[PDB]
Amino acid sequence: SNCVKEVEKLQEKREKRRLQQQELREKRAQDVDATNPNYEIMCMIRDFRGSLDYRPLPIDEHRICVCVRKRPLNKKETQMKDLDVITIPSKDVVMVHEPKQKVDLTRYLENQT
Amino acid sequence: MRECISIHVGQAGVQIGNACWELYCLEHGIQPDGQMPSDKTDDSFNTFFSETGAGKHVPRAVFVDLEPTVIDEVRTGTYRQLFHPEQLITGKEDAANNYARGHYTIGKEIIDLVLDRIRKLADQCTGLQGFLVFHSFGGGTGSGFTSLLMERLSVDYGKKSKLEFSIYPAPQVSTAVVEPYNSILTTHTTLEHSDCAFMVDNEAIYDICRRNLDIERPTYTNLNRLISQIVSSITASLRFDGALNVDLTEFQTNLVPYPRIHFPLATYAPVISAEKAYHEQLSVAEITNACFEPANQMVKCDPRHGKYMACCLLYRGDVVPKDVNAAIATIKTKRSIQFVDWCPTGFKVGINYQPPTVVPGGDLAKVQRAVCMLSNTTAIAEAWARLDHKFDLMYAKRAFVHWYVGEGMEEGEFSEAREDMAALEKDYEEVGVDSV
Amino acid sequence: MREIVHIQAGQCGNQIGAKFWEVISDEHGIDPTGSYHGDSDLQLERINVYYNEATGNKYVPRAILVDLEPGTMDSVRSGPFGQIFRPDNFVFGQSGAGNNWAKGHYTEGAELVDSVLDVVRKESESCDCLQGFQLTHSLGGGTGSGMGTLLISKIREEYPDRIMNTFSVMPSPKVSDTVVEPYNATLSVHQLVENTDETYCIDNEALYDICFRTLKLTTPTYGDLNHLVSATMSGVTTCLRFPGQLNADLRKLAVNMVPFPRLHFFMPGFAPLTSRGSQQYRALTVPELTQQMFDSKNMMAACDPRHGRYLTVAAIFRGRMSMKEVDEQMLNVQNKNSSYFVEWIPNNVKTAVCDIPPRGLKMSATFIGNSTAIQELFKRISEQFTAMFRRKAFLHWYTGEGMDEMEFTEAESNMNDLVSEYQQYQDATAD
Ligand SMILES: Nc1nc2c(ncn2[C@@H]2O[C@H](COP(=O)(O)OP(=O)(O)OP(=O)(O)O)[C@@H](O)[C@H]2O)c(=O)[nH]1
Ligand SMILES: Nc1nc2c(ncn2[C@@H]2O[C@H](COP(=O)(O)OP(=O)(O)O)[C@@H](O)[C@H]2O)c(=O)[nH]1
Ligand SMILES: [Mg+2]
Ligand SMILES: [Mg+2]
Repeated sequence: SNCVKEVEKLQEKREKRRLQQQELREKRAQDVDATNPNYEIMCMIRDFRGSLDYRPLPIDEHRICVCVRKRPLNKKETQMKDLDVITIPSKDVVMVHEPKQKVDLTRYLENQT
Repeated sequence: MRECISIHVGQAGVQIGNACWELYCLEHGIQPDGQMPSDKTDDSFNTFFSETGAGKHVPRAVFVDLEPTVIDEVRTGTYRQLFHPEQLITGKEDAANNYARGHYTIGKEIIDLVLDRIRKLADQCTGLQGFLVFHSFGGGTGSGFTSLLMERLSVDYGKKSKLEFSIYPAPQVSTAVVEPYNSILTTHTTLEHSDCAFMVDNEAIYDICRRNLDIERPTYTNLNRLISQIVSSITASLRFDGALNVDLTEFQTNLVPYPRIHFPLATYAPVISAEKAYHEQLSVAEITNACFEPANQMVKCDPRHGKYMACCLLYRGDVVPKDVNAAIATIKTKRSIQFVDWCPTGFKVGINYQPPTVVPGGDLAKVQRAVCMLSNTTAIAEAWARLDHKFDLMYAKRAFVHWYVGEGMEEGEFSEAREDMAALEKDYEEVGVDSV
Repeated sequence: MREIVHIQAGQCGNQIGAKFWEVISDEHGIDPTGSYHGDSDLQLERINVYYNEATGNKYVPRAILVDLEPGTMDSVRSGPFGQIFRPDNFVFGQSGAGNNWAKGHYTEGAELVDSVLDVVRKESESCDCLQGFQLTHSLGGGTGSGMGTLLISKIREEYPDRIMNTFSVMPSPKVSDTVVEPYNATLSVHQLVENTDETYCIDNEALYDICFRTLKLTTPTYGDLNHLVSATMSGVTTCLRFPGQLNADLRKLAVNMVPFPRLHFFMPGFAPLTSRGSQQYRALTVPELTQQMFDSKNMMAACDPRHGRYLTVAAIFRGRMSMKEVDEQMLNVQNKNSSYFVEWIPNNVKTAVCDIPPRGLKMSATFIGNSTAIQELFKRISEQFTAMFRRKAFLHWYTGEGMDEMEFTEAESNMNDLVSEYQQYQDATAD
């Protein structure tokens, strides 16, 4: 029925909360599609890909009709689970998701547009 | 044991390899026929050498050059008997200072026996640590076939270590104009594989043999002998075992703070003419002072305007731990030596007790105690920017690219390798930032 | 309650373990072959605690020697008492460790731990009533720390009705084999908090102090420190090794010395501070003993108790002396510095006396202390660590061995939390 402990209880309860905020990733970093060495990179792209694309296209005068085509992945790149790193949201924008890595191994995305 | 395996590629790597195993036989005491007086046909040197049947102690090295003129000297020289002949592998047409002929056209057809033979060496061992690769950053053979060879060694031997011994090209003895291209290429492809790359500025070796040995136009011989002595200092902590020396793999760990930052500037202590005689031996303090003068340095750079990330001192000869500690005290604060705010400013010292055996008639004045410092400093990035300039004029006009593309490679591989280089430079920058 | 199964792991852990077995084997009266030759029965009243009883009037250390280096066991066998160890209890690998925790706890170590467990189970089946397990290791290395913490986990999960006891040693910037000692130490502590019931914290830096300053040994070699470790360990285990109501077994001693689940980190104290092979021109008194063994100069952890309040203290006086003088002097030390003791634990300072003194010493004073000052150790590490963990330096040498970046933050956080816990219980009152 004392104090001091109370400030230690406030600790002990939070440490468990932190544990669940780790035991969440693990069994939730499983589930269905949840693998291949690019798993971090894939989860990155997925947390990208959607959740986006509010703005659309007002261009310029060229000397050449320059256009680009994206082909979809085939059986070879899928069996050995390669990743899709190109997206096009509007008939005017080619997006690349250049998977970079800082010096310190922190994976980040260079989003060339 | 805890075995190692040496590999020597290209003119430079093979000749410097011959100087290296020359010195190895001298220090450890073996005659060109491969016989040793003291051994019983499991010791500190049985990692670099294997025992045969008749006590014919034989190296654990594979030599390769695409044009057999440089290896034939091995089979004509004093050590023709020393080697198992099957590991002196040669080609026919030299890569002709062309990286792409190493990495693609010429090397493809020979790599498989190169690795069946390296295999034939690896099955001799009971617990192999890693491979020591000796090559030049310049010539086509040593750049191309080493880039590919490592790309293969990472497949067949993933768990094992891979230490580079690299030869930055000097304009004075440069045998090609396209040396920057080859260098940038083999660094780009070799980076993600190699664990620790000791770099040798040929310009620096030339300046050393200009000052301290007073040779006006030093031959490739002199340079190979000097570089060999330094390499013997580095490997000595692997080839001997006192209670005062630790594995080079023990403090390899402390030299490489980031996967891409694995280039330790080396520094070698007493370098004096055997001709210019009359000489007083230097104390531990004096050679430890010399380990910080850009003269006695290995790569052409300036660590005084750069930060440190580690420091190693491999002493060999007569050295008491207290002498080292005192010299380290005299050096610590008295100089403008700076560490990054994320690193303990500690030194680890490998005291090896065997003296430095120099060469018969080798213009290295023999000495009693020496030190070789491995400092992982950020000023080493200088040596990269000296490349990317000589590069970014030529590649600005795509001059000379047509050869490399004309032997298999695309263009975009150049813009990619170069972009990756600039990335590396900006990483040697990001090391320098602090916090608050 | 009876047998204690002992383990030693790593280069440091195996060295200091060897020296400890030398010490108590000499006290109880055991020779390098294993025969008993003593001249006292009190030596063999409780001899089974640390010794298997073998045929032929022999005595075998119920111990288990673990490493991943080859050569350490070689230094053991050809060592003095290397003949006595039951050779099946040697278990060691060939890879090494490289002062790498992750290597010790997940990879090269995990390919030997089941083979350790089978020898542990072979010694625990020939037991009658097993008390617990005593462990010694380094925290700055790779073998003892990583593979050690692994062993602690699997053994405390295989028999959770027994005691888990560790003698861990610290990273010292004044010794320093590497520069990832903070990482190794940090993770190993993260394990030791939830895993062990008792942890006797030997601080390598503190020992460098006691060698260079009190003993004036200007270039402290490793054996020099291992003498102080050996003496400390011989002293603290006196309660277990000789007839004594106080702290008869591991469970009792732990219940008397541990009032909170996490906080089980003990500052040991030895007196007098003795070099190797040195004369005692004027062996200490009783007041001098009691005065030194609580003084900061005699502490095994590099901490000041003049900064932290003891929660419990187990004092042990070795050598025949006046018991009344002992009780009086202890009362003195307690209520002269009562503003340095917690009062909400009454009679918390227990004291047991032994009669056979340590080797050579006429009288000694061995002190165990559950102090809230021990945080001065953690806060060193938790700073040493943070300085490097901020820009994630040297991480590839562990993540490259297959770990998770969050496993470090769980550790740093758990440690900062243990320190906040210690200060919290330090500011305690009688309201
Ligand atoms: N230190 C040293 N450097 C050398 C030596 N030989 C060549 N180099 C350097 O290597 C660069 C040229 O590459 P080489 O090694 O000669 O060519 P290679 O490896 O035989 O490849 P190919 O010539 O195509 O057969 C020059 O810039 C030299 O500075 C040597 O014996 N010692
Ligand atoms: N007291 C003592 N400490 C040591 C000794 N050897 C190493 N250490 C310390 O323990 C750490 C090295 O651990 P070590 O056992 O050598 O590595 P491991 O073989 O992977 O367990 C360093 O922080 C050293 O300061 C020793 O002989 N005695
Ligand atoms: Mg050639
Ligand atoms: Mg070890």
